[PDB]
Amino acid sequence: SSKGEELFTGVVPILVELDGDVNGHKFSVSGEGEGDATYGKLTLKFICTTGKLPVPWPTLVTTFVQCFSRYPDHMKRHDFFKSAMPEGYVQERTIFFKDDGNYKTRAEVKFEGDTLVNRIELKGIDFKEDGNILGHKLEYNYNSHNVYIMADKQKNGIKVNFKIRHNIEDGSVQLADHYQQNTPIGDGPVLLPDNHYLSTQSALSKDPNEKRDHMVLLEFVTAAGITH
Amino acid sequence: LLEAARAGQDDECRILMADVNALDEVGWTPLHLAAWGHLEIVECLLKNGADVNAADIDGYTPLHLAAFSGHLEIVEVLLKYGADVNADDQAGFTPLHLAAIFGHLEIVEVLLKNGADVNAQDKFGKTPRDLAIDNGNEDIAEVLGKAATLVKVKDAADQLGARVGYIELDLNSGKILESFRSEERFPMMSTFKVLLAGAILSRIDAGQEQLGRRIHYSQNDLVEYSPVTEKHLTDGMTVRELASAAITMSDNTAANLLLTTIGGPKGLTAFLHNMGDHVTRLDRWEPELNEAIPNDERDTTTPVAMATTLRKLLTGELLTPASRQQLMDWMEADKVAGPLLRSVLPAGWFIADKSGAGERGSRGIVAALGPDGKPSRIVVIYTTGSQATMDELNRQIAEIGASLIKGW
Repeated sequence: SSKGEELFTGVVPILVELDGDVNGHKFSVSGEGEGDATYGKLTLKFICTTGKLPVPWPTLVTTFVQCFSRYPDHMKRHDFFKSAMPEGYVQERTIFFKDDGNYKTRAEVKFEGDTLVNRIELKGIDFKEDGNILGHKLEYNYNSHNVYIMADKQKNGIKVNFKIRHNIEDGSVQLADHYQQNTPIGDGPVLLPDNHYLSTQSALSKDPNEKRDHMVLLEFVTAAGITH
Repeated sequence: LLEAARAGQDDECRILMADVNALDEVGWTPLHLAAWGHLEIVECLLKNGADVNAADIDGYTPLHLAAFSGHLEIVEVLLKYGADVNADDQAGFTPLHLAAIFGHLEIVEVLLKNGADVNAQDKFGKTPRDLAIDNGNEDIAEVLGKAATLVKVKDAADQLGARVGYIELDLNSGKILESFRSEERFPMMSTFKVLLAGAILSRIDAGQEQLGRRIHYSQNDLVEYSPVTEKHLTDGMTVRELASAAITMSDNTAANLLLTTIGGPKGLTAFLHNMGDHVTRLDRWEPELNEAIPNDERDTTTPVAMATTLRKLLTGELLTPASRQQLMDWMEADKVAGPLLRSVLPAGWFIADKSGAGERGSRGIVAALGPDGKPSRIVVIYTTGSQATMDELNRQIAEIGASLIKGW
């Protein structure tokens, strides 16, 4: 339904670059891999290029490309993410960790040549030094979530809301409340959707050849919630 | 059965019936999946005993999801099958909060009709109207404001054990913004004095009366509650001074003297009939007009008649511009309505009003009011029949006022 969607019919290389500062701890991450929107599938590896990551890897998953979600054929007219390509979109979030601090992120997601690139700046403040984040109390795993999408006509974009649930090593759950806005970078027309949702799931692993601090991610996302 | 509602299979629903409330990783039952626009599947599941109030991992019931996605008919069938109209998610949002956030007016109205709590607060104290305002949904905010005011009007009648009549009218356009018992008769009490002053001003405009004409009267004319006229027995009072006293101090002798000038209660009624108000009637003089006898049509109006007539006097062509400003100026200077709408009126607001009190718990007020120093609506409130004290009647009228101001 959009010209941008034609860019996603096959496997697309991905690069991710993040610069972060959480409670004054500065860090950087580089990721690379590929996405196949036909299956809603991402395969990525991330490396902390500054030493040990000062927050748990799972807390950064959502920050590290919803253009790779699988939109069923009957929903193609509701895929804002692909319609904004190749010029791309700005993705801004605030993530509130319950009883703890927050992340504020700004990213640009766009094609640079044949590669889909997500470049992020992240600032985190007000974290507790022995909370679940700076105390590294989160399990190395990831749950399935519902992601809720609504058009924001006045901004020519979308608003997105959801809650991430991070398992804690003691059997509790750390909630991370996500407030998100996406706006096109380009001037061409984009698809503004009716209200709908994405269903996500993610699997975290390690590369046995890798001694640096890192995360391997396999993720599947499918859009739903609109009929015919 | 979870896949049979996605991707819907309504015939499979009846075939598979199996755990009607089978769950997945996000706590979705088949009903949660079907709530996104599969009306026939929703119906099949509900018939077969699906848990209409099942909450997902975030606290969303199927009604919450139908409110978000905007499906009016699914909202309706969920409610028909006993969905909890006020179920709150983990943020404290009811379905009405969600409909107000997302701008779904038709769904707001169905939820209100089915008992949604207009005053429900989320985890941060915010009502659906608060969120409608935050999201720029002005039409929903207005609907929710009126609904909250009707909740208060009905609460007042419950507390007082008496009927309460109410109307809010747009001063410029005449549109009825909200109302309750608006075609029922209530005793006007001293609120009739605004109509008397209008008749006097009409006579002045026509050259049939002079603001400066002095009227002499005697001790025999003095009736109870005549705080200005009792002090001017020797020198008399001009028509202007009498009208001022009647409106701003509710002076009963002043009103009676002015009534005589127009042919008494029958003359005031003729003035009203001639300007098109065939409902409001005055029959008796002060103080007998306050008796409030049950089933007595004398000395009564209806909320809509009084509000419509007062609008025509204040903004219509009935009076000259100078005279309609004079009526408003006198009502603005009312001195004896403190405990009513004035008691809850915020800084900077304008009010021009006239109150009344009578026997058998009768109490009322007529007002033109608005923010930022200018009137923009007419409010009329009447009650009669209560055994409550004067303080209780005042407080209930004030609380109705606070609600209509909050929801403005």
